[PDB]
Amino acid sequence: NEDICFIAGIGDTNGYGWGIAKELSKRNVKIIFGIWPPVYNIFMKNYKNGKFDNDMIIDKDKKMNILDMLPFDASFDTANDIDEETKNNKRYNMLQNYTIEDVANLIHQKYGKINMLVHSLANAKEVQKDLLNTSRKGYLDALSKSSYSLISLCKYFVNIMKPQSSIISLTYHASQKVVPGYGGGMSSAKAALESDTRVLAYHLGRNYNIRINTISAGPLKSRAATAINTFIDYAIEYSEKYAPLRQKLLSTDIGSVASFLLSRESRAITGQTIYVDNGLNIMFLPD
Amino acid sequence: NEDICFIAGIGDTNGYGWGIAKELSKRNVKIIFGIWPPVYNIFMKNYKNGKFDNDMIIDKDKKMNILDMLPFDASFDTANDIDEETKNNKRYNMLQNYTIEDVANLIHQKYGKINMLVHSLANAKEVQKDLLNTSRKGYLDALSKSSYSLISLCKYFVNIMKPQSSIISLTYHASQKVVPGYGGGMSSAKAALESDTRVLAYHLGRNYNIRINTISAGPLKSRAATAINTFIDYAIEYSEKYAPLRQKLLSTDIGSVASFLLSRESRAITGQTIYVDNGLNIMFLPD
Amino acid sequence: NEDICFIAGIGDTNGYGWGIAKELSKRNVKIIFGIWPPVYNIFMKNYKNGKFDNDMIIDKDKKMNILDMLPFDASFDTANDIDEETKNNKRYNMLQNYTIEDVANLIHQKYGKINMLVHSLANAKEVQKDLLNTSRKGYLDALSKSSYSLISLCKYFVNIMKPQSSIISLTYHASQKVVPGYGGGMSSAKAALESDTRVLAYHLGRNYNIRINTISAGPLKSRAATAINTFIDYAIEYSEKYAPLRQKLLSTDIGSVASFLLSRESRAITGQTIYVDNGLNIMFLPD
Amino acid sequence: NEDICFIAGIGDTNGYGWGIAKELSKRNVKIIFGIWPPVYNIFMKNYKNGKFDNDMIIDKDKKMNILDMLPFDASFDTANDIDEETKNNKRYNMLQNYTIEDVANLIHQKYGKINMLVHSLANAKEVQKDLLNTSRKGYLDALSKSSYSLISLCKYFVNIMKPQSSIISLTYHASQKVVPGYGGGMSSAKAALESDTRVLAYHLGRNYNIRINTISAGPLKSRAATAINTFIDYAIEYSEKYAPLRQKLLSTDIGSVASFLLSRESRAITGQTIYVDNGLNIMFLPD
Ligand SMILES: NC(=O)c1ccc[n+]([C@@H]2O[C@H](COP(=O)([O-])OP(=O)(O)OC[C@H]3O[C@@H](n4cnc5c(N)ncnc54)[C@H](O)[C@@H]3O)[C@@H](O)[C@H]2O)c1
Ligand SMILES: NC(=O)c1ccc[n+]([C@@H]2O[C@H](COP(=O)([O-])OP(=O)(O)OC[C@H]3O[C@@H](n4cnc5c(N)ncnc54)[C@H](O)[C@@H]3O)[C@@H](O)[C@H]2O)c1
Ligand SMILES: NC(=O)c1ccc[n+]([C@@H]2O[C@H](COP(=O)([O-])OP(=O)(O)OC[C@H]3O[C@@H](n4cnc5c(N)ncnc54)[C@H](O)[C@@H]3O)[C@@H](O)[C@H]2O)c1
Ligand SMILES: NC(=O)c1ccc[n+]([C@@H]2O[C@H](COP(=O)([O-])OP(=O)(O)OC[C@H]3O[C@@H](n4cnc5c(N)ncnc54)[C@H](O)[C@@H]3O)[C@@H](O)[C@H]2O)c1
Ligand SMILES: O=Cc1ccc(Oc2ccccc2)c(O)c1
Ligand SMILES: O=Cc1ccc(Oc2ccccc2)c(O)c1
Ligand SMILES: O=Cc1ccc(Oc2ccccc2)c(O)c1
Ligand SMILES: O=Cc1ccc(Oc2ccccc2)c(O)c1
Repeated sequence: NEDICFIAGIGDTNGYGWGIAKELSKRNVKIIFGIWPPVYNIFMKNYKNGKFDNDMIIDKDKKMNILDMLPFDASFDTANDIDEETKNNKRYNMLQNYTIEDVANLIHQKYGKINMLVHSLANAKEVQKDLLNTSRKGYLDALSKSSYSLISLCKYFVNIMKPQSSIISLTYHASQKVVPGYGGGMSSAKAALESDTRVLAYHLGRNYNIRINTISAGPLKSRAATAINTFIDYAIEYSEKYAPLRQKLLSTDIGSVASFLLSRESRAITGQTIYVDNGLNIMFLPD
Repeated sequence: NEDICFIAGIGDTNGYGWGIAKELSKRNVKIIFGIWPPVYNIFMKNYKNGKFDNDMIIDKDKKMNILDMLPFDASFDTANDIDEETKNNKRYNMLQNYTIEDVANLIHQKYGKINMLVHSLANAKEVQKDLLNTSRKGYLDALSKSSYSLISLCKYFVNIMKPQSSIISLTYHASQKVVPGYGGGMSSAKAALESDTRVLAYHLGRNYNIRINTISAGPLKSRAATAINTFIDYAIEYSEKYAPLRQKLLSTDIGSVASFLLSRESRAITGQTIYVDNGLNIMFLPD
Repeated sequence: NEDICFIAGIGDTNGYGWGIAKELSKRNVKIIFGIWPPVYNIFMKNYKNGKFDNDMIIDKDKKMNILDMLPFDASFDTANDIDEETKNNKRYNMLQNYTIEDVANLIHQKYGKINMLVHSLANAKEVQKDLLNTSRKGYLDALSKSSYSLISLCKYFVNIMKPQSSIISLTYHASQKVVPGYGGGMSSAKAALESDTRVLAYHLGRNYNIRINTISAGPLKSRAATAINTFIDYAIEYSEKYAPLRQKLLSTDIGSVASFLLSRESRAITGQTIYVDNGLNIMFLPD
Repeated sequence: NEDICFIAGIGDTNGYGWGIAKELSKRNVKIIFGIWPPVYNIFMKNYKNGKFDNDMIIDKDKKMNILDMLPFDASFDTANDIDEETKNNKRYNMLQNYTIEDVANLIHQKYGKINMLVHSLANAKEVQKDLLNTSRKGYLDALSKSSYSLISLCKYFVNIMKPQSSIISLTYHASQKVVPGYGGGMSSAKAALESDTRVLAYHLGRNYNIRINTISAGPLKSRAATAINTFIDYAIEYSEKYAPLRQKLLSTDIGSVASFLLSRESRAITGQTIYVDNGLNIMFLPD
């Protein structure tokens, strides 16, 4: 009924960004994707070649309602931030207005004010290297894209939101307890994301009456998951064997939580980490 | 269709039990009230004389679908647990089948298996007495009636519940952080309840595919809350000034979260303490 | 000079009570044993016949400074709490002043005020029964003897303790995370104990300038531990393979931390759960 | 007895680095300071002009034993990392071998292997700006100097340590609960430090048998504390009024904890956050 959500960080339909997009369509929210420049063109190709038709079907006679699809790179806050190499690059040269600020500006100009923000991107150049052999550049690159991205997104997008808006992002338990293969300081990144959620909760709550929470999802065989080193195959088999609920976790599991988290229905919740993981986090010794 | 919920711990319309009842009605769920015999007769007259008429009111013209209302005492697991005095006591003499087991059976015989369970009750003889000054009897009292009852409610009610059912209870932050005024061992009962929710999610999740969670509610001006001597006004005045969301917290705010948690929509959440308190728990220092 | 410590919960030399006793001796602290009457006479013979001779041995030639050894039952707060059967029971008939209050007074009359208190005891009638299958009696039993005793030990022992004294107890991670095998409501008692340590730090810190903390010990092969049916071998084999510190965890490892926490050296620590388990709690997935 | 500790991040004697250095001298550990380049020369001047004589006195006839005092900038891992501006700068031109790697190399060459590491530096260019108006550069600068510094320090210094060595760093509660004035992403930085401690604990434990923990200190009117915006004056008055223990927290309070944390006496502790804050963290509602 004139609800519009922006989802940062889709590349295909095997991630949580898709799951979140499915479920929100059930509540008749219009969807706008933010797609990372280097995969935008291919994503666009697949969409037009119908690769995703099936994944867009919902309930009885309802389709997913994609208002727009835009290039978006969470590396850059303004135009002033893009370096000579990136600008010059084959992926980027063909596109424009993909910075955090340019995307707020562009959405707002095309469609007016929105009321739903989702952060659903992570990126860590050295993810495959354990924390101890992670370099300074790789650590900060991880923090920049995976965590600072959240603050920037909030900082530009509050302007174009209505009061009583909601914002989520996705996190992982590795921030609280040691996950051996989750390297490159994605642990570190997730650590800070959760803490920033509490801090943003305070500022966004008192100064605009906008809520923010994060969802701590169990494992899901996504594009990004397979970039780690298998690891994600072990995480899935372990989860389905030792979690208090022995069923397959689905992107739409997280999706529905996000939708309730994004609705008036959770008015009294903010600054929280909510686990959507079939209860895995509560276990100590595997039985 | 056929979503029946048993709510244990209703005494009036000023409580969280009522907020839950209301919000659950909006979803077209059938409700069954479980009412402590010390207040059961006075609840019935009040109701029959339509004194809750204005509080049964939902949305535009819609009323509350209360299926049945049953005397219920969370102290007694089965008919044999009942001591001679209580069976003979003025307010118990006239009443039948009010133990945890008889209530479970009666619900089954009368209505068949259900799919939702709310634990919404607490008791402590020595609530006015700070923990150090609490006698062994008072402690155990508080533990028995506020913490053990949930365990039992589970034991007897899994029998009459469908797989994929959901169970919630209510807790208070004092379990995690020091709150002067919350005595009797209540903080002890709360800690117990929150840890017991984890262990039960393991059992119920693996053994029956049933979910259990708890809601750490913020302050509400209920009958029970004024029994603390007032502590509650202070705690409300405090939440309304320092929380991120500076807005009155309503029984229905908790209600609608209970609705979510109790529905399929929370499929992948189990064993959790969900905070519904406008974010106060995340604060450290005031301003 | 004049550092006297009362240790509640000693039955043999295979326990944490003994590790604490040993390490405290190295600091030249005077020890007073509090021994459950069901094992008091058998402890005395064993001791007198010098069967603990090799376990009383510290460093190069130094022995254990055991000042006195007293029958003690954490079930009874005062002489009036004692039921006729127990007073008449074979193992209690011969013994005097073994309640929490008489023990406090006797210690004071015999030795004056002390400055250190160890709570090192636990009990649960139904430990073999998983939580869901625990009867109301067993639950309350476990809560009474493992959680309430600490509260009381405080109530009666603050009277005979100097300002700047310190009090510790022992807990187990199962309060925070699900550990199958830990039944009887023990996990409930542990959660209770950890929250009760916070509330008591408030009271004791403001009102008497006395410190209280708890140690979440890792697995140890003690008398009590084999009573769980074995659960303990599994848990040791597990800790030794997956913990960060792959090295046997010894009663004295906990002992020396108890020493630290009990000394002035921990002046600014109160209300905390300190983990001493080679770091196992921080793990999520095995390898 | 041939124990050597390295303390990164002293500038004067009002910080925790001094407190840690005092206490470790009581146990006859030789001390080596790491001093940030821009204050090295002045620090050195004061030392020689005797400004610190009084602050170096310990117990009866013992002085603080400062083995060496070296320039150290946690911004730079190797020689290859220092830029043309810094190299050219007035502070830096007069000094040499101040990178994390060069300091390990230099200590090791002069004095052989050490067994004690302390991390005791924080730095946030935008600390005075709340999280939401913190820029990308300021956020990452905070993370680089305050958190990544820990990993690098461990990464170079393991080489020059003995097995069974210990490492600490200092953190603040703001990582767990909202502290309004603690801006520029020092919250974020502290968040990640605590999470990295658990992760390093795992690698350093399994691969070298070296422990690591962090201490969460209450407020102390230090040089750096006064750089924030007062804020530290409020934090101190609040602490001494509402903490369970109403006494002044001293750098030597933290010091003694560090010393026990750094000794064989805590062999079974790793990967932990330990609160040294007079119990402040346990409170919810101020009484
Ligand atoms: N997949 C899991 O198993 C799992 C478990 C817990 C948490 N999470 C979290 O959920 C989020 C989504 O994960 P996913 O599995 O859906 O991965 P995904 O690959 O499906 O989605 C992440 C997307 O973010 C985009 N992206 C990367 N860098 C970017 C940048 N600099 N600017 C803009 N966009 C960028 C990529 O195009 C990628 O498609 C992640 O942040 C992850 O931390 C995932
Ligand atoms: N009031 C708050 O601010 C607050 C904050 C956090 C959590 N909670 C939780 O909410 C729950 C309900 O509290 P409330 O504030 O709505 O007060 P309430 O009076 O509505 O709830 C207590 C109700 O439980 C019933 N009851 C008491 N003992 C019983 C027994 N032995 N058997 C059956 N029923 C019994 C009484 O009829 C009473 O109506 C409590 O469990 C409390 O832990 C309340
Ligand atoms: N064993 C472990 O692996 C482990 C792990 C974490 C915590 N702990 C804690 O350590 C404590 C001691 O356990 P343990 O493993 O040394 O076994 P233990 O047998 O040494 O300790 C129990 C002792 O308490 C005494 N006791 C029992 N009931 C008593 C009562 N009513 N009054 C007075 N004394 C009584 C018994 O004499 C017995 O010796 C327990 O409280 C437990 O919670 C143990
Ligand atoms: N002071 C408090 O109230 C307080 C409370 C909790 C935690 N802490 C933590 O304790 C630590 C010490 O704090 P403090 O109050 O002693 O401050 P301090 O100023 O006494 O010590 C910090 C020192 O680190 C040095 N430093 C800064 N940037 C550096 C760099 N890039 N490379 C090398 N050295 C650098 C500075 O010279 C400074 O003297 C801090 O990390 C802080 O996060 C402090
Ligand atoms: O299930 C575990 C898991 C899988 C993928 C994740 O996202 C990443 C994005 C980029 C690099 C690394 C991970 C993640 O956060 C957790
Ligand atoms: O706002 C705090 C608060 C108020 C009332 C509560 O219910 C109780 C019912 C009986 C005894 C004690 C508490 C409670 O749990 C928390
Ligand atoms: O290693 C785990 C463990 C083993 C023994 C324990 O002591 C108990 C004493 C009596 C009843 C239950 C437990 C305990 O607390 C934890
Ligand atoms: O007591 C609070 C407090 C004071 C100072 C701190 O260190 C800082 C170092 C550099 C910039 C900002 C803070 C800190 O971490 C916490």
